[PDB]
Amino acid sequence: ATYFTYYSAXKX
Amino acid sequence: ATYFTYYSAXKX
Repeated sequence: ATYFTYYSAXKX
Repeated sequence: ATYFTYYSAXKX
């Protein structure tokens, strides 16, 4: 499984 | 600017 959070200006 | 964390089994 792959999970992530991100911020680029806003998480599977 | 882009920042993230990730897990797929271990953050720019």
